[PDB]
Amino acid sequence: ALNTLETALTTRDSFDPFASTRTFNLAMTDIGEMYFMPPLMEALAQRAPHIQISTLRPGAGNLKEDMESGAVDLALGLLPELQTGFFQRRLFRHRYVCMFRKDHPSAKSPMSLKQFSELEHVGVVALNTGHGEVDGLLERAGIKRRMRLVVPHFIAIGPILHSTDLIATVPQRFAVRCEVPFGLTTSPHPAKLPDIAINLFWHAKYNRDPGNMWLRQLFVELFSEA
Amino acid sequence: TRNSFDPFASTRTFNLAMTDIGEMYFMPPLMEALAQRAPHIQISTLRPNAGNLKEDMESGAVDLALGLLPELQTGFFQRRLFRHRYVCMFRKDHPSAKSPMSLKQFSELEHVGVVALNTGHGEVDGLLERAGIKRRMRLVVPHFIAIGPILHSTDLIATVPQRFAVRCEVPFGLTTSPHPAKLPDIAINLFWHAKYNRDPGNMWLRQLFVELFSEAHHH
Repeated sequence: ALNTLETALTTRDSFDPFASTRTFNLAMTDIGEMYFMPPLMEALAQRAPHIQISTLRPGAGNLKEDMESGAVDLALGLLPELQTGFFQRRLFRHRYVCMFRKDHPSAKSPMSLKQFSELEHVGVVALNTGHGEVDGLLERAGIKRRMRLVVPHFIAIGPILHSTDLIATVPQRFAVRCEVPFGLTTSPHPAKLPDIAINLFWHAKYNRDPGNMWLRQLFVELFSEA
Repeated sequence: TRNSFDPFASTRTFNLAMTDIGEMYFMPPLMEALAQRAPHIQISTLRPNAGNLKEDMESGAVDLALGLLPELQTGFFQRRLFRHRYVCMFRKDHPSAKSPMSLKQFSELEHVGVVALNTGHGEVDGLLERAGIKRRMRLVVPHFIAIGPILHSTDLIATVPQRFAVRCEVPFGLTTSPHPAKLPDIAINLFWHAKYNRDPGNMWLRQLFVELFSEAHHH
């Protein structure tokens, strides 16, 4: 409360996007990095050519603490622990989808729940993320899956689906970075999987820092569906 | 179960430690081979900096590990699979980047760096610094997942293991040059605990790894 009256009465560091050499530190998941970073860096080349960006996974250590000190400027995803002293803004919802190689010998779009349960799958654990909940969701619905392979993260999924008959359950924004590169198609998901809201977060201490505001607005401009 | 092994009917789950580059390189052709040769086994993987690897290999929770992994000494057998070289990578229609790239151009273009902490690839940054090669580090990420898409959409360049380049080159429309710096090659080995040296199932998986990936016999 009383650090909002001190941190508003302070003079603000100027921000000129053509001249800034500031480094902005951003927390995001592996899917975030793959979704956000290509179009963000494309935009920054034309708009703020001398700033630097570095990212990190929230799943390291004390994101909250590091956001309060200014060590991390912004965070993206579903980050339930960030509540008191944090603003937030919803960018979009992840819709889950089934993915497999273009010329899979039996897989169809749209895919019935029956065929989903007949086929063999790769799964991704994605510990402590929204996507980490997909496994429990399907199990609790009594939807049987032959789990031929399980991996902890998303990196190998495109190449694995390319060169096997496995199928995967995947956020649709992941699918879009993979369909063409890896010769893959998608189907609407046959199960009842709920969406995952992806939010942009920042600490209150930087609510009026012009650099921080400038970067947030660019995220909203490029990524907001809302 | 234990004292002999039949690939074609086994239902066993094998648990494999691998980095993100390893997972991307090893898993597609491994799974392709397993579909024909052992269609009912299951595979699960994890990263070596997860859990406690030395301890989990002793207990049999982790069957095999792949990588440089210099801490697996007493108690552990190892076998060389290949060395890979660092290359430099960029989109095929980059306005100016060429192969083979000069050090001058390397130090003039803009880079995406990969931290790859607690990994052999984590030494890159320091190695370049100490030899006085300058880089404008425009983006730094902790791991390799977004590199292909990032290079496709920008004029950035990256220093990347060559086995990464072979998975990304064609899917993302990228080119690779030999790397102008003198970065050391990184050895990639297959590791197993002594207690499982003579376990039939483990032995069979190991032989498959050697068959698909070992490069001893062509130089």
